[PDB]
Amino acid sequence: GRGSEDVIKQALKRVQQYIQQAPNGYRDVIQQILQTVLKILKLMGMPEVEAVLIVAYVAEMLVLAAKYGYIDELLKLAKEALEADDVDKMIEIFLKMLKIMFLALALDPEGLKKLKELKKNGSEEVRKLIEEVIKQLKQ
Amino acid sequence: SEDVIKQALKRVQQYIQQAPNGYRDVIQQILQTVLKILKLMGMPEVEAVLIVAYVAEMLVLAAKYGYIDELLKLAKEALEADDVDKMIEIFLKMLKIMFLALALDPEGLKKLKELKKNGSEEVRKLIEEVIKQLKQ
Repeated sequence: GRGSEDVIKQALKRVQQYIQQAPNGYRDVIQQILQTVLKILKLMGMPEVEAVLIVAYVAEMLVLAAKYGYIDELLKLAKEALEADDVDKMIEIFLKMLKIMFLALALDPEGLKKLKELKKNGSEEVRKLIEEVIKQLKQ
Repeated sequence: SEDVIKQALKRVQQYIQQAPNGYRDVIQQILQTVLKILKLMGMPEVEAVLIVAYVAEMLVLAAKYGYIDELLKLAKEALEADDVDKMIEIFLKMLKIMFLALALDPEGLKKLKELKKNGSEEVRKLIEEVIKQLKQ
């Protein structure tokens, strides 16, 4: 492949395209949200390539889910996740947002198209997981 | 260094080489076929390799708490599932275990607690987006 800068450039260009596709008037606060989230993920000690790819993949799934009307529900859960009581309640709502984004990927005709190939192509994968699950049982 | 694919595959291989030798070859085969599947999903090769290395990191941490047996059975059940919806439900169960291993990790929970106290900056901007959306 290429360098870390090439991955970050391509992914951040993808994110910027997602922000340009939002109604003007939201792009300012959306630009601010991208800045602090990247800052927060940087203070996590997480490598910048991992954080940028997480941001880019979530942003792509936020755009797809917004096209099917789920942006209102996702923003509501994002508020509850950050205002929750403890850490364990945050992840619970985090996994709830991830579910809606994943099901919106299944509602997308092209996303369901590729999600079915992910299911079929896994045929060679089940046997190997079965093969070593059997080996782990003997251990 | 200039090639993150070289860096990621070096990280992935060191996980496989340190695994019990009885599973070495079967893990290598799983690695090659998973990379074949991700490329078929329209994912760039540089991102597919990176996406295989970061998940392998979480698999190593979750295996330290005895969760590798559950994750493999969930992976088998998700692939042999009936519909796409059920496969997504089982995949979310795998993600629940991933987040649980991060919370059980000492440094992971420390940084996870940093979010419950650094989220305040992110709420005020998304509430601004919420208020602007409730207008329309």
